[PDB]
Amino acid sequence: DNSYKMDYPEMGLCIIINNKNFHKSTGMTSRSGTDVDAANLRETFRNLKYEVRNKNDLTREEIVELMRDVSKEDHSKRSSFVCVLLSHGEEGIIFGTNGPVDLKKITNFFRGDRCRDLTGKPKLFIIQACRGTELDCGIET
Amino acid sequence: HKIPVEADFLYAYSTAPGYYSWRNSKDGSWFIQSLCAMLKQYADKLEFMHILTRVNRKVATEFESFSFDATFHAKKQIPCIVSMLTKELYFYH
Amino acid sequence: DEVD
Ligand code: NA
Repeated sequence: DNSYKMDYPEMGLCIIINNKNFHKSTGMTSRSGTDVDAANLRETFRNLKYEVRNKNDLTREEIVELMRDVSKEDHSKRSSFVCVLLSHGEEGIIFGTNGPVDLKKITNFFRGDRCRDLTGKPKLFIIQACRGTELDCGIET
Repeated sequence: HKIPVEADFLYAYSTAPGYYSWRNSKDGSWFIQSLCAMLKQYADKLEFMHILTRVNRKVATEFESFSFDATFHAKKQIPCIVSMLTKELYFYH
Repeated sequence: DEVD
């Protein structure tokens, strides 16, 4: 078998973290249009038979806590795991509403030795966020 | 008897390392728009990496920023697929 | 179009 076993009773969780409004003291602008993203994802992964949970405007502490809790759920009947992050970012960093979170800290909860119910199962992180401030000028074809 | 603790992760990034990522205030982000569209179209026909490859092509060819600010006008984006997966991933049962 |  060259393909992951996807016929567990459940496809798995799809966590969508949708950060639109940030605390004023961060200086971060509101991410207009991200609700269109969150709704589109919700419906798309519903049709793929994922159990979608949309969360909105989470602090960096709420994000970390959410990932810890989700990593501690019973995933034994689930084929895979999906987490979508919609926020401001920089390289290796996603922003809570009140400050930054290391992407590594988020994904470490799901490491093969720390989330045993997901050992051997695909863990997908979909990240809509800046990775810096470079602009791609493109080249004509 | 063991697998790496880093195995079986995939990180679908909206943009290349070091780069801005583009979001349209009305249509949503270029990447999520394209990702949902390609999943809709191909989740029943294609392996996941080949779907994400279509997302790469859609973002790269069909999107270009329009801005009154010359610094930010006419810019492009390529998403970034980072795969530590050990097997093929199909969404159809 | 805006930047994130
Ligand atoms: Na994008």
